[PDB]
Amino acid sequence: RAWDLIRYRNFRTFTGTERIQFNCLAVDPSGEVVCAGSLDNFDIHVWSVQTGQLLDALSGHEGPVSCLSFSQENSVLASASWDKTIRIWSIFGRSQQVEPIEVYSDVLALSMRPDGKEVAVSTLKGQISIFNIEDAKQVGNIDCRKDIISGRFNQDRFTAKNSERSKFFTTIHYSFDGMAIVAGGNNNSICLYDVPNEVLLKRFI
Amino acid sequence: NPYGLNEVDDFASKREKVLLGQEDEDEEEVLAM
Amino acid sequence: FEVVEEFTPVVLATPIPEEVQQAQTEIKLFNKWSFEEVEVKDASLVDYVQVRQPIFVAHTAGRYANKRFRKAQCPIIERLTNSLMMNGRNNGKKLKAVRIIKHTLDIINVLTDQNPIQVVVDAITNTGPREDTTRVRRQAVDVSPLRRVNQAIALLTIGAREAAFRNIKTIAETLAEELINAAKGSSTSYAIKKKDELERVAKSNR
Amino acid sequence: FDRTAKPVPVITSEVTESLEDMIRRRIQDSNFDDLQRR
Amino acid sequence: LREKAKERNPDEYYHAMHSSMDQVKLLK
Amino acid sequence: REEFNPFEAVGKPGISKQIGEEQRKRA
Amino acid sequence: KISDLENKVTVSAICRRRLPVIMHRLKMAETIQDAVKFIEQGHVRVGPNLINDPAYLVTRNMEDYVTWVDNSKIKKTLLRYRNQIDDFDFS
Amino acid sequence: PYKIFKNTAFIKDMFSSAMEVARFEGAQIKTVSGIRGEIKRALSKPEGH
Amino acid sequence: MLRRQARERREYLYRKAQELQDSQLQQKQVDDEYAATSGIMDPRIIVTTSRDPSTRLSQFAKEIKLLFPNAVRLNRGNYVMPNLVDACKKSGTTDLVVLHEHRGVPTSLTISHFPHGPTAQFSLHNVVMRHDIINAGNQSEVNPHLIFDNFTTALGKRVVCILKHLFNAGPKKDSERVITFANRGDFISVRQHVYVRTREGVEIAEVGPRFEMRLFELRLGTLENKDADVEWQLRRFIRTANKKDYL
Amino acid sequence: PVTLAKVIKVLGRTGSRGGVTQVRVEFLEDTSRTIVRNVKGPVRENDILVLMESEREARRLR
Amino acid sequence: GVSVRDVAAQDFINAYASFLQRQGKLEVPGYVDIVKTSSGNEMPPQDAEGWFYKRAASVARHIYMRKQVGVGKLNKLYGGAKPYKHIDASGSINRKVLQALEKIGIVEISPKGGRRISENGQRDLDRIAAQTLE
Amino acid sequence: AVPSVQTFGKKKSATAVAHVKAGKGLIKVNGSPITLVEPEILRFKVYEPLLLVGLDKFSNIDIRVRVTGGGHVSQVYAIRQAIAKGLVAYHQKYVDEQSKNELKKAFTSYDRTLLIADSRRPEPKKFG
Amino acid sequence: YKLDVLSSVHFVPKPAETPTISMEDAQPLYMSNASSLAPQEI
RNA sequence: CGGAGCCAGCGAGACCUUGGCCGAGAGGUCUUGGAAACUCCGUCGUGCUGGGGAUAGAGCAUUGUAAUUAUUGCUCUUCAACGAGGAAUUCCUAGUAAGCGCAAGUCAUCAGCUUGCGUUGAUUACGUCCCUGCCCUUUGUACACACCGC
Ligand SMILES: [Mg+2]
Ligand SMILES: [Mg+2]
Repeated sequence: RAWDLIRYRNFRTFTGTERIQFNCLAVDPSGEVVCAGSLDNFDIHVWSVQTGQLLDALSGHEGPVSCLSFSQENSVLASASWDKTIRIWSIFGRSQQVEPIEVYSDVLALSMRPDGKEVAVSTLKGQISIFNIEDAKQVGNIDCRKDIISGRFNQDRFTAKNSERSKFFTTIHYSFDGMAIVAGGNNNSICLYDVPNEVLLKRFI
Repeated sequence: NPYGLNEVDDFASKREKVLLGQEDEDEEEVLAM
Repeated sequence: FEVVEEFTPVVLATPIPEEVQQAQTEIKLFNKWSFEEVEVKDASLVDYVQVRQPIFVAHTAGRYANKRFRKAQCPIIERLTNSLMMNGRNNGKKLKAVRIIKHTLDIINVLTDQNPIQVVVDAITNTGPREDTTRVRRQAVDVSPLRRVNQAIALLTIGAREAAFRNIKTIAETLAEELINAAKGSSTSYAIKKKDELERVAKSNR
Repeated sequence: FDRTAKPVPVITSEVTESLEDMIRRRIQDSNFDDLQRR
Repeated sequence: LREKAKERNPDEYYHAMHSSMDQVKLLK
Repeated sequence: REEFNPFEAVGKPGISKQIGEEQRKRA
Repeated sequence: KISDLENKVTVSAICRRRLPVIMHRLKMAETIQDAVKFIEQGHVRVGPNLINDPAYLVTRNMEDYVTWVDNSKIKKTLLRYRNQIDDFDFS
Repeated sequence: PYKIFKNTAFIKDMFSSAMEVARFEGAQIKTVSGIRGEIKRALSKPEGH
Repeated sequence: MLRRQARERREYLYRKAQELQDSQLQQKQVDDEYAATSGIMDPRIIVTTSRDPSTRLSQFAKEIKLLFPNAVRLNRGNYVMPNLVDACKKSGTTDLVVLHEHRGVPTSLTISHFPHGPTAQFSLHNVVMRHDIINAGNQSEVNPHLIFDNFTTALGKRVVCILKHLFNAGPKKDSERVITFANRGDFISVRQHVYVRTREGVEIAEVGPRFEMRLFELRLGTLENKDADVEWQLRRFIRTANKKDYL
Repeated sequence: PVTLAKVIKVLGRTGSRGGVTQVRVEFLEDTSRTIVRNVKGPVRENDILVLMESEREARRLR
Repeated sequence: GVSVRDVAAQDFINAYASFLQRQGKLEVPGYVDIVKTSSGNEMPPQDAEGWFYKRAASVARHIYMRKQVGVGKLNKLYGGAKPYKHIDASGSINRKVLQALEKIGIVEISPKGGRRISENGQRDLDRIAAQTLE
Repeated sequence: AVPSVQTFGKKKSATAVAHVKAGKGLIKVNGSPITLVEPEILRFKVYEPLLLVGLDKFSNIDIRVRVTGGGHVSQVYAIRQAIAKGLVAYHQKYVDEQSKNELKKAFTSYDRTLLIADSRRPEPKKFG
Repeated sequence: YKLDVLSSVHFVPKPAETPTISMEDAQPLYMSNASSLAPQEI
């Protein structure tokens, strides 16, 4: 649904052919294309904001799509999935190109650097990996498993140290300077890392 | 299957079955003479 | 002031040649040619003639055909080697291209004491046509740096190949002579002649 | 002797003429077996 | 046997996974 | 009707087997 | 259809969605009791989530992603049996 | 038969030349066992096969 | 991931079996594979060939591409059938068409419908390519009108449904291009004409290519699966083979 | 002497001939002064062209 | 601890071929100057003097790699392409080479057929392998 | 038990299995020294990991690599991938985590295909 | 709710004259319904 | 051209074979069980030349079959057309073009042909509607904003 926050009205509703459950969303910088992803379809649906019609379905992910984001400047679309891969879509233009980059593990979260030149992904192995979008190569990595604080649940029959329930971050975001990432997940910690130095700035309970 | 099988699994199992339907010894003598 | 990261002399159960324990210090092409001093003389060709990442051998199995300008990031020696395998009978045989390039670099060092990689870079810089024609008659236009690099590699390799196609000269020695002449800028090289002809035709129709 | 299988047909002018008569009648009546939007 | 080879779950787990010529026979 | 059906623009020789078949029918 | 829900819906149908029951059908566990012990011990994940509640009912979309947790000593045993245990994955 | 590839087999001694085979291509045939077959094509080498 | 495909095959085979019983009970609509998207989503078609095609098969593959409005030609160099099918599923392709030849003569044509089938195999006869016409000109690529003639048996309805959905839904009423599939004793004649409505009838001009196709196999699965259940197969050695008709 | 000019804009919908692109370039010597040129190869912003003549102004080549 | 595996294949074969020629005890058949080593070849070996000894060194190294070897395996091993046939090498030369080596004691009749690397021969090969390093 | 790890490297049909255990710097491929790996013109490829991180890290380990399948080039790439992954895994399991991170950073900065499998899965570039 | 609890990874809370107060409103109080209409609508 | 080094993946309805001995080879005889391309070192050297192997002669053998019949291989000698292809023309964007071998003939088609399998692996473009051709629109109808206005 599109909401006009000057007049506080839902002026348009977008839906698939078969009632797909959407988990993630991305909007073009021009505000003319909106994209959504699902845990059950593996295809990224694209609509026209002005018309509300399905343009087409970006296909290529083998696993459910976890997260989407347009570059605020370059207007490229990055999608990551439990397929252990990230795909960069050049949907605008006379020709469509896709660039898949492999990752060691399922991708849970994704963030576009405000410059639009790099993308960070958080994986299930507890890693934050930074890739250069134009060259499609990794430029940095951060470990996060040791920094994360997770408590033993009262129902647990295994210790917290041995526990692996949530030692990854399900959400990450760049600072608008581009030098920091704030991360959180299904745990009792919000970790703030410094991207260029790949060190933890601070941890919040 | 302690709790049974669903309809698709029952169809699958039936299909597979049809295709499927389609101390002297212990010892040994050595150094014979 | 000193920094020491190793307190024990390293001898491995598997013997390794000494030249390799020299290679660990710096990456050199074929463990014989350094990229440290190589510079592209022409400013425009910088960012399209990549010599900043050293490589031991041309074979890299890289992905450069995916996106429009990835070829700019490919090492220039590897682009030369790839251009070296054509005319059908040589399609797909890249080890021979690598060996021929190795022999050519040895020849270039032998004739001229200057660094052969620098000779290759200077030849590619000199033999890039800066202005061309398009069929309207003809009309003169400028040429993109990537097109200059592509045409330079194509002209050098094609001239070398045609020179030794039916001659006692081998592919390696004729490639060395072509590169040396192009670096000198002498008209002897076929590529320099073609570049001058293209620019003259364009100037006529300017 | 007998043959095991149907012979491959031969496209003679009469076969064409009869076929194009079927096509022309179908276009005349606008009788097309073509998919339609649901 | 070809489907069983095809649709095999790699996560399947079983506890069993944890576990003179005359003279040679005579010696063994 | 005859000009606009090249298969019986003109087709290359050998595409049609009408001449052979009609001879067999006469025989 | 609505009519079939009168008779199709049965307790056995719901019991079949039970995580230990799904695990047994997947051959991950030899017996339902074995599956419950593994779930309690934290060796089982449904998607990116570790599930330690044997009472959890698996939806059809998530059925494909029930697997062993990466560092489980069990999953090491499976790979070791095949001689396919790759230490770079830490599993 | 002298060469058998599952359903395909090469047959000899029925015909003396490939020109006789051409007349009977597509003919019905059978074995003494009753397996039915067809004359597909004449082998150029040797004659009659 | 293989797990989802393994599950969906069991559901697909179960659905076809059930649909067969309901049909037989009715004996005493659009097929389940096409039912979801029939008239909703236009097809995405890939036309490929066997490995190392001759120049003629490539020319014929280009002509089959122009027959279908939403078809794209792909080079098959070194591609493996599991990878070719898996790549097509990833890319949203709906139907895959593979062509075979013998010394530059098209011999066979197989159609596989994604994600789960069916796979239909034809044999090509009397193929006359538009390259065999001099000064032919360029085709018209509008959504054509379809004619399916003399398809009566349930298998004939199955064949029509498979071929019908290779085209887009809803051609314009005044579209001047018509593609005809005429069944004549199980030999489907395929012609392509452009017509002009005259003041006393209709005049048609043939575009090409010409060929006859005869179905000889139809399986419940994609072309990669050689173990797929056979929905229908053509018996050649039965004693009524030389006169029996099926479509 | 030959001048160097960096591309700042790839002009679109110019009606140019196939294979030719119309671009706007700024001279390195004088960053402000700009000229419109016709280029032949694949061109993008921020790349430098060697102009043999700096006085000619590009005209559409159809 | 030096082994034939520690040495480059050609370097060992060149060194051990020279040793056999220098040793002079290897029996060489009279026809070595008239044969091609394979009917797929067009010419005899150019190194007429020492190609046989080099064959012996090459064969002896293969015995060390693989414990049991026979003439049939050597024929395919030294065979090559000629449609094509992939004809196997000449059986006469390989049989003579195997018979000549075991006169020196380098190899000997393996049980269940074939030739084994003799323990005296194994030290002899390892001796020359250490020579190449040193 | 002696500490050890084992890893796999792949390239097309070529598969290399590396065993990295505590030792004295004995690096072998198919039972022979890595210095004998052929073709010689691509030998430095298998040297690339060793030279990037230094021979200093190998002085305390023994690596045994067994390669099967594929061709000469693909086997070279499988060998280098397996060696790099084996070194990283060994430093993870039996050495500190900081050294593992440094190794990953160096290998990734030089050539990511040393660590992540390079599979050119078919892609219908033409949408449609 | 009952089915959600069984198939939910995380906790699921149980769902919940005189003039009545509306605690939650679809628009700001200062905003008027007239200002919610476009000129084309009027 | 001569040596030497070596790396695949498809494939299972007596005949296969590991091994010994003869023969230069082709191929014989006596017994057991049921890949090329490519890389290294050498010879040759711009000469229709150590490129090419058609035609022809002489021999050594295999296979049936009953003939001095062909069949299929091997050895030597003989040593041609062919010097990169006219007017025109077909195709083609990444594991792609092209090179290389191997296997199976699994109801149509295919028999040195059909299909599959792996090995080696690029140049160029990935922009434009300027030309050609094929289409679409010229009642916004389209839910806010903005833009547009027969
Ligand atoms: Mg090809
Ligand atoms: Mg073919």
